[PDB]
Amino acid sequence: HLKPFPPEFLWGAASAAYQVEGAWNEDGKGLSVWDVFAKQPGRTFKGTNGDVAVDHYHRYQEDVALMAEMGLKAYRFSVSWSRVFPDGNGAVNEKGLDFYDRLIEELRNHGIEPIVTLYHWDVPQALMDAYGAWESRRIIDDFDRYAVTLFQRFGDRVKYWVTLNQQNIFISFGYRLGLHPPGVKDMKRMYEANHIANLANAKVIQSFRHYVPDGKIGPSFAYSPMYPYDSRPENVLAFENAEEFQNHWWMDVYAWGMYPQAAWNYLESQGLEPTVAPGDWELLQAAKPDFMGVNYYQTTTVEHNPPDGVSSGIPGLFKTVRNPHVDTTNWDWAIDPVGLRIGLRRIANRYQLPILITENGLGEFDTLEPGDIVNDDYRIDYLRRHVQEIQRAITDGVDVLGYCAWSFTDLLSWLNGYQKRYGFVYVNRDDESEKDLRRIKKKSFYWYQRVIETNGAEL
Amino acid sequence: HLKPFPPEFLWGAASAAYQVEGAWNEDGKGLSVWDVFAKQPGRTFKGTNGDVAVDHYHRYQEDVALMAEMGLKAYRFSVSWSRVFPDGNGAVNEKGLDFYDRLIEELRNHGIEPIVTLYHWDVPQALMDAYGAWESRRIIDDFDRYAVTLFQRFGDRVKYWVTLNQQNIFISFGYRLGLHPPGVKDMKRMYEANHIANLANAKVIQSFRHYVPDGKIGPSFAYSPMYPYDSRPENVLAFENAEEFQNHWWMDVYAWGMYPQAAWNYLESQGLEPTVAPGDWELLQAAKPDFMGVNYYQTTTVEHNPPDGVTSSGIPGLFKTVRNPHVDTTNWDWAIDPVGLRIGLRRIANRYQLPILITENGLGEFDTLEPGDIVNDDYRIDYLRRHVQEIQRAITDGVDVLGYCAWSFTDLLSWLNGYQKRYGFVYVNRDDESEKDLRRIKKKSFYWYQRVIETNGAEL
Repeated sequence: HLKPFPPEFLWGAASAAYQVEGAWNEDGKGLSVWDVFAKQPGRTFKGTNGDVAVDHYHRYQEDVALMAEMGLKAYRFSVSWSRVFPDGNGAVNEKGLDFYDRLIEELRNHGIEPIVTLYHWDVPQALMDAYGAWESRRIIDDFDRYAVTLFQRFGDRVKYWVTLNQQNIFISFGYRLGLHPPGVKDMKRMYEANHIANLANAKVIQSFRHYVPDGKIGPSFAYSPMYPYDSRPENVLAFENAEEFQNHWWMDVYAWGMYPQAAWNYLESQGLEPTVAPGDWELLQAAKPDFMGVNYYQTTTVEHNPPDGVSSGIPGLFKTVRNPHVDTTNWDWAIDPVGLRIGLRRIANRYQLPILITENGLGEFDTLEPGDIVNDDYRIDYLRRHVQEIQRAITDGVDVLGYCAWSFTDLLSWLNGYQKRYGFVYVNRDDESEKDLRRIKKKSFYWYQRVIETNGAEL
Repeated sequence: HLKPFPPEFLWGAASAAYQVEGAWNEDGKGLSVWDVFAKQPGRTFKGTNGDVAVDHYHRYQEDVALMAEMGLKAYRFSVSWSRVFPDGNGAVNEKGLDFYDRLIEELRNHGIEPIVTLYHWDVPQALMDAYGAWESRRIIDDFDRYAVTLFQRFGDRVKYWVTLNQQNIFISFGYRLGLHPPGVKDMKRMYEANHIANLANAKVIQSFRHYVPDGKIGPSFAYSPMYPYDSRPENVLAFENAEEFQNHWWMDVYAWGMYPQAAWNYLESQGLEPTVAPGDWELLQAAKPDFMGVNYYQTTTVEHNPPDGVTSSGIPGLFKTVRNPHVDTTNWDWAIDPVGLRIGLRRIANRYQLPILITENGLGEFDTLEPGDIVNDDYRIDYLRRHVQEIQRAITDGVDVLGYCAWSFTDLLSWLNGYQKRYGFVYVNRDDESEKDLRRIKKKSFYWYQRVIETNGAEL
């Protein structure tokens, strides 16, 4: 017998501020690191950027009406720090807070639970300019002051809060790969910034207990569960390495306040472990979250990687390998819904934490057919499979608090423009112009509306 | 570059009381469940039993002098509860205790660390008769009284202690498979006995913190790390279920005081979960060990198993075993997987952050005695070497490995299969038909190990 979805299950959808809002210089908003980075020649496809995006800042009432038509139970969005504190620290911008107050009131007037994400990659450029943003301990108290302001203004109306969204991505892409701001390729700097973001996460959860005593808070991790390629002992060992280095390095700090030892000793052998200060362990261990957020798209399969080896990986630790036993998307991402169940089981088995699935979805090149019809059965199929696996995980005993499909409307991607679309709601624009920004319900919109209405009772 | 073994690494060797001592009815020793069970005709190969075994009770001085010749840093042995409390509870038998005293003094006179194992499967028969031994909560205080006795007598001289050795084996072989005493095949009974053994373990660890404040204690788990067959999602899920059900079901209780929840829910759905009394979780949670003991022989590979499903064993809908084509086998078609030991060590440190004492690892094989008292067992050298090499790699990776006890120091009696499959560094001249002269003969592997210890593992 499958257990049903629980009666207050948060059937959601999600977005991120830079990806949706526009209004990049309006109402006293300050520059974020992404306003500046995306304007560097050549960094984004066809120079696309978040100046306008899908103009949710101006069109939020129409978008919340679509959410109410769908009957969403929750909408997860992120707050743009630069709207609230244009310079990151210093004077609060009341017009910025008032946008989010208006958005929260519009949600709540339609019965939709806001899920507020503190941070989605958009630290104010002034903090970068002053002290290098996440590479300074200065950001711990600046971030905390920003979070506390939000908690004080919104904590009576928002129960569910996400702190750092996909820290592993903004830190790795920003400091190891150089693909995101600040465009650094230096693993030593990566691991120091990562440590400071860990401390900032723990500081804000501690502050949350003072200001939002009935609320629920947690980080959200971009989780690709690792698989060994096969039962070759060296491949299993590669999996142990990979899961610990890629996944436990973040989630064990979130859940337990401790880095895992093998990965720590590997980094220490390379001169890459972060600088620890007095009080750091105590802080990290004291700030227990209410849930683990999970952003999930796919699993990763790994095999042995010798010390002169690579596919991506770490010599002597693991390399990636294509999994012959899963379907692939048109971008060569795995489609692995059973992998979601595995990841959920791993989190519950390791940390005994409830899970909020903060992001999961399918990106594809959607065609707008005559009569403003988008037939995205491929998206319904992906979503369906994943939601069925969630139910299996709940039946196994995992506490899943909700599921936020990525995304509600189509939105701007960070580096690749607009054409690989993720929304329930098509936005008429493309990489060359904003067109009219009209909202058009896709077939998937109506599919999810029926999943919600029936609490997943079948799909 | 590999790290060296730590300077005080406990290079050890091990035995179990029923397997080695003999003296089954001497000095007021009471019957254990194994004394009775092994005398059931048909139960053991050639009717072999522990009445004499390799007669270590009488020959302990000789055996310890061989240990000292080898340079053993530690000797792990078990205490026979029926020697110390012949009826399980009731009067202490001083003559029983004095054997262990004498053994411990022999070891300490030769600079060898005793590692005392409280329990190796030999509960007194009187407790079985009285109240069904491990199926009654009465055993929790009886075992604790016994443990405390030992802690009081030997705590000043024994730093390292193991509680229950291979609980997962005596509980599953005794109550699921019916292979060991009490010969039961009943999963519901298995899980209840298991729960009581968990409580017993936790109670003695609490007692230890009082009596032996500078000592180190832990349970020892017979650990077969699970692997998925391949990267098919369903087979990785089968691995998740198997690791949890076979391994975390014990080690999470030992390390965290908590059963894992998916496995608990599965058992509850089948009416198999144990009875929990008020106080049980608090006791379980408040008895953290200093180390995890590991008995290691091989890994196990699993694959998906239909709800109408399973040579292969498993749980329908959860997992089934499959032969791993990527590991070697012994001449008994069991697996040889040294890297698997490194994996299991990594997993315990990764999950629990515990130091590990490897309490048992070794190779069983027929050995030929050649003229001039020569036994050339290069096969056993190869097997030990490969495992020791992988321990070094685990230590290099950051696992805290306290020591390594090869199984076994002398040849010994197997539970069900007589004497011919030998495990010792020291051959004992006897077989299934005769005690012969019981003489001790150093095998080639003796001298190999001697050299490993002399170089602290630098020369394998």
